[PDB]
Amino acid sequence: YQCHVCSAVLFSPLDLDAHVASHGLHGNQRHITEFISSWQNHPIVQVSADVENRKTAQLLHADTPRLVTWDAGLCTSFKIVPIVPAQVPQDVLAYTFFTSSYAIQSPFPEAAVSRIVVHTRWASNVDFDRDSSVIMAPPTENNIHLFKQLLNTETLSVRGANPLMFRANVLHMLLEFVLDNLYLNRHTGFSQDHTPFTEGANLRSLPGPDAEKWYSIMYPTRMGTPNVSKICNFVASCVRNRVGRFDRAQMMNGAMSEWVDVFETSDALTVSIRGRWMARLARMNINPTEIEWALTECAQGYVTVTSPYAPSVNRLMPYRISNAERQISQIIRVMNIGNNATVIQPVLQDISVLLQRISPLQIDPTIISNTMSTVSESTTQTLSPASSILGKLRPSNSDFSSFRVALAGWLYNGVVTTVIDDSSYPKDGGSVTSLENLWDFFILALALPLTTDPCAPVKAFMTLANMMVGFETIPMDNQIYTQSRRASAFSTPHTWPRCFMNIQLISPIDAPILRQWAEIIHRYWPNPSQIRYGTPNVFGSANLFTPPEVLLLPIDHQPANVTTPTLDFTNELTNWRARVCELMKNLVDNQRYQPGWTQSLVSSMRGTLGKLKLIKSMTPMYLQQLAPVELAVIAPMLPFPPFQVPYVRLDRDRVPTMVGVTRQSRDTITQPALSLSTTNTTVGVPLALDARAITVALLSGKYPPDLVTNVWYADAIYPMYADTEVFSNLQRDVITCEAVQTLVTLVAQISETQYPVDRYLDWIPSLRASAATAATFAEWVNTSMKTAFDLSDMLLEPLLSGDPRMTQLAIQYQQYNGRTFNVIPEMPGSVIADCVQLTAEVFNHEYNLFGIARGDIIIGRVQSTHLWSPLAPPPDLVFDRDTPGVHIFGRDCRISFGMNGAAPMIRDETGMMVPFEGNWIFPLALWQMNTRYFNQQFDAWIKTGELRIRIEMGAYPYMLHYYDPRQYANAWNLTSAWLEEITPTSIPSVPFMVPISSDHDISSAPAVQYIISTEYNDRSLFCTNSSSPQTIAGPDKHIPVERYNILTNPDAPPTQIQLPEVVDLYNVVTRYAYETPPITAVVMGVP
Amino acid sequence: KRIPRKTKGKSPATAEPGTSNCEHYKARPGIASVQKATESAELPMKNNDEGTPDKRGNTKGALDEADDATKKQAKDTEKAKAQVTYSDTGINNANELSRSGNVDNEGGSNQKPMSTRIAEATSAIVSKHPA
Amino acid sequence: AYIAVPAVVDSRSSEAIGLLESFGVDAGSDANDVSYQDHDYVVDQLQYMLDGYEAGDVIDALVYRNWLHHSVYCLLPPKSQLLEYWKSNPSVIPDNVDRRLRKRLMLKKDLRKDDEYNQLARAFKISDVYAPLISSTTSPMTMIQNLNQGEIVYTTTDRVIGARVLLYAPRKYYASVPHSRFNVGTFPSIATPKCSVMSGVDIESIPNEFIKLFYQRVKSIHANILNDISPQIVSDMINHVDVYRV
Ligand SMILES: [Zn+2]
Repeated sequence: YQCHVCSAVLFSPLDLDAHVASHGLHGNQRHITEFISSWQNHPIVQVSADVENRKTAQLLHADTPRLVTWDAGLCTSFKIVPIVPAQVPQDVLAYTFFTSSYAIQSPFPEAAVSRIVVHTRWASNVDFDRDSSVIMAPPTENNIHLFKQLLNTETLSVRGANPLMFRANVLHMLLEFVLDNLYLNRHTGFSQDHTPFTEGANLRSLPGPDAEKWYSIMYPTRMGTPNVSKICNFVASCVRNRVGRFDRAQMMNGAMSEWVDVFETSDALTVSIRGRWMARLARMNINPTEIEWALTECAQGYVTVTSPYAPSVNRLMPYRISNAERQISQIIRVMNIGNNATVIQPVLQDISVLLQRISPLQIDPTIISNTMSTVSESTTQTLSPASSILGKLRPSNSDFSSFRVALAGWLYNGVVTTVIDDSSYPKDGGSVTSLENLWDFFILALALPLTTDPCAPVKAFMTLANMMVGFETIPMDNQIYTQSRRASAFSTPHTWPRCFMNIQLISPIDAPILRQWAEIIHRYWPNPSQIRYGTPNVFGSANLFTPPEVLLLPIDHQPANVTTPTLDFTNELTNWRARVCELMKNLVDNQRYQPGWTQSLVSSMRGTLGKLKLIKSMTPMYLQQLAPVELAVIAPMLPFPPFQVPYVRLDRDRVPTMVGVTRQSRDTITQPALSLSTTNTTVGVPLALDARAITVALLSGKYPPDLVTNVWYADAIYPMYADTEVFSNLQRDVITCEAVQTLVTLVAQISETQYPVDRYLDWIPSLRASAATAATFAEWVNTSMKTAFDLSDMLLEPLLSGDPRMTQLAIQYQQYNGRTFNVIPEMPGSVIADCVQLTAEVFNHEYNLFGIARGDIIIGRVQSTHLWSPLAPPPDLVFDRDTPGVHIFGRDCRISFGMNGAAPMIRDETGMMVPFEGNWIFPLALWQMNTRYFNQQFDAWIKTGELRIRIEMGAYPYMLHYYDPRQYANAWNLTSAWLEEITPTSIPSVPFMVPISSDHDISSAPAVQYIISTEYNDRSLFCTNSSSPQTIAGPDKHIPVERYNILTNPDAPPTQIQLPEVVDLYNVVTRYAYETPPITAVVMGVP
Repeated sequence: KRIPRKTKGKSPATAEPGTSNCEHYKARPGIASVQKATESAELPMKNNDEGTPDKRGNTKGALDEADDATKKQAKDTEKAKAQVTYSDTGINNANELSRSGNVDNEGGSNQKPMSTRIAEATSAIVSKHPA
Repeated sequence: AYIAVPAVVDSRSSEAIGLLESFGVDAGSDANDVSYQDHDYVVDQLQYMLDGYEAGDVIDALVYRNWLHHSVYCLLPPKSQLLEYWKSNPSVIPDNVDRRLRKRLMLKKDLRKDDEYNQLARAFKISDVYAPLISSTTSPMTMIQNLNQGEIVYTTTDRVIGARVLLYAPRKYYASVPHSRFNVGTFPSIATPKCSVMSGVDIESIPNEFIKLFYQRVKSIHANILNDISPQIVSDMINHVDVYRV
């Protein structure tokens, strides 16, 4: 067995038939990436990190989110729960077909009262639940728990929410609502129908044991019109041909379609949310040809990737994103460090080990030992240069981590800056009259050019100057510092000697060797360069302060060939070594600087320097030709991409000295709150290396004696691209950018920031959130998004470190001359924030469905036999600020007792003192400031007196207590319980007292009510007396026809929805069925 | 179907001439070595959330790093004395800060946690029944 | 964190006695995070080192110690017995040592009188081979500095203070720890920003008389930069019975 497409070998036909699916060929999974080479039999595959056996399989360590999740049940989010059950006689009881009886099934609960609630995904059959559910009980229950989650940590009442945080809680609730419906509809099977009312329609069938139990719920016209009821009037008003499947695709997969549009029970809000999510995912679609191109281009021309595939249209694999999103990601990754070296250690070390594994270069100090094997000294001569340099180089030690870490640090110039260790410099400054200090200087000057320290040249020059004190003098620029200032201390551009940048101030008669060393530094110091990498056309690029396709390098690179002279002094590093050795010869020749050497050592020093110069190393060749190639080969595959800052040789005026991250917008002036990146003396986090190890690695190195670069790099590139996770990191960058925009919008929604948000929820009361409050709110938002997308890694963690009230991100550094480069990624739109603003839009009009009431309440006795439903009061019972004869009370409400029979009095807002009677207008704040003292003076007056108070609510949750309208009822118990339980930090649900409708005549008993709303909040009421011909006493309500537009309205297009004002039920849904194949490739060697 | 959750949420046909692949090749860089190194480089980056507020409002800082990192370097390079160190370098990096559990989001000291502070500030205003 | 108390703190017995209820701290609970430190040998080294040096130098040196940074001495025998140990069991030789010296020590000759090896040993000094080498005349400030930076320190004498002393060679060639976020022990320091001293106990009432001298000297010079915290503050931060000790 074998696949003639990818040329893989298979064992069983049930394996071949499941393998061809990854190429797209049908027949009659666990793998996430499938690669196969062509010069050998060794396929490589990856699996998730919960794969429970990596049996010859690799792993995805990336915390990849889950973007594609499917739903098979219907797509509504609004139940219709019966509140007061009922049973009525009926004429027609069932249907008959020659011998049979089919029971009538109604689409809606036949009860005396039915109203809408909000239970997200109550009929969903999901393969991976987001777990961000918003489950709401019926109004007769207590829904106060939905509004005391975020910042109600210590409220005394176990039930009761803080009124100052309703807006924050509602915003989090809407976020959960949107974030729990982010699914993608399935394409479950159908079934031809022949019911006498639905002729020849094709009805969807939910997956499960039995499916006919859902037809009555889904298709309201399925029920006929057998009885005289409100439901039967509704069904007789509906139209009939809008039922079942509506339209299906032309592409078919066997005998079933690819997608369909079907009429069924749903809501416009959820269908719109899922349509927007589907559009967002579809915009990220990618092509196997493009994956082929991107990998072939990342490989730098050593191997060629090929991924064949069959022609299909229903294939989804979202991986395309924007440079703006990837830059915002990289900015958050840079915030994460925060001067913590533990976070940056493993990156550099692991990259160093990877370089050591995939590099052809080998290092043995036996080259140095062999070349020094012949130099020896005569007895009775106790000073040996060869022995000294051997003992100081330590060729026996074989730890060269400094070399590879110095290489890996070139990619991370902006976060970490590598410097040569302090203990590598000569002791006490050193002296030119000392052989050990001479060799120390040699090692140091030969190792300096490989560090990203911005001021290496000044350190080299001043090392030699410090050694040269007493024999040569250079001019000083102030009276404080001297020529013997330690060379460690020159670590910032403001310390560069003014005689270093202008050579002409070093007189050749007074400091000849210092002038020579200066000229050598200025002329032959290595020149920076830059090389291309990655594939910006498919993957994009995360570069911030560089163009999106270049990779800065502190040295020069050339095209690679192994047939290079091992000693050409046109190479930067080899010429540097030759120049340093020549200068040390010039220092040692005349013995002008070593008075005290009785023995003549010119010949020995010159011999050892000639041997060190004409050495047989290939490390310079490597660093010039093959090191940049493999750096560019590794770069696009790293978890934390390269974050560089420009390399400048000696241009002091444009040396980077500070990297900072901004969090506020540009047209604002706030507290200057610098990020923690700006507190480093260097540009990044300092890192010390070993000059001895760097010099030994740079001075002894060779290739294998049978190297063939094509074979070598093909074999080194296959396993490490077979273990790539760029495609997971791209999706994670998507999610990070979305979360950033969402947090910005929501936090501006409550705090005070210049960012425009359109302010859709301003009537819900709340407070001006401070730094701590906004930070805890953002923590809730963060953890919610993590839970919804199944993430365990960081996300928005660095943004929560002090004042999360942000407006936008930006990163910038500043040159020595004061210029700054400010980079501000243009953050694109975010589907999550757009959907949250849409759901706030729908909430503003239909808030009752979530258990909220708008306006305020009016406490005061009302006794009568009327049945006017306190959630919809008549006009004469409500008064406002414009009503004549009303008193308004501010915070300054002081009570004074009446003496000797005079009534007590309270202070009006206008200073007047008034008795306890009439119409008052409280803010809720007064009663909440002191509920204790207030409901000892007012209770006896509100209960049996003439007082009538209007507490200014704003938003308030409510609870319903249905009573029998044919018996006595008195709501004083509920009213007094509410008033007593209110507290300075919480309020319980406002208890109302609603009568019960009836389809027949009833008696009338006196009812006494003490709380009534001030505007129509009875909007969640769906229908009353559903199974009777009409309602004769009580609040009347028929089926809301405007929520069934496409059924009851003849001239309504099938896709028309009046979304902002009313959420339609029975919409048009589109059902999909995609394939998500793995990433397959066929690496081919290059001749 | 039914993908499991992985984080705690809110709750004639004959053998043909070509098919013959047994042996005769051993890669030059080494598949196993390159795969192990690639894994170690593939590990994602550490999460530094000390100083950020938890879900109840208290800053969840741990409440040093250079020494810990150089010790990890020594352990990972298998030598008692590290060679690529992060502390005691030549630079006087004496103004550098870091995230700490000692500082809340209001720029204030974190000695009494924010939950306790809010509880006390609210308890200092409550009343009771009259006798 | 680190806290200093006027008492000889030990990791064995001071947990049994506590010392924190002693000074008046309400640490009593399942605390198990206030880990003590061994300062017995440090007090003994201080006493032995005041015998030769001067009290001001010794105390002002020992005050700059980072007790939360593990380190250790290890003393070398003198040059003669050192070379005898280089020779016998020669596979321990550091590579710094001279090529000629190694090539001559690798020989099985009696070494009764090697005319050149005598010169090679005469011109050999210990200071160049082992880099951090304290001294016979260290003038101890560099001792505490080297203990602060590094893991192992090389001494040629016994008068040292700050950490334990380990042997280099076998006994023939001579004459006759985890952290817990609330480390405590005597001998305050000002190495870090988190070193604190527990106030509330007068100086004239300290009974050890070496801890007493140390506290007087350090508190009369570093008064303005020490972090004082009372027993109540320590309590808030945290949250063979001997007779004749009351
Ligand atoms: Zn295949």
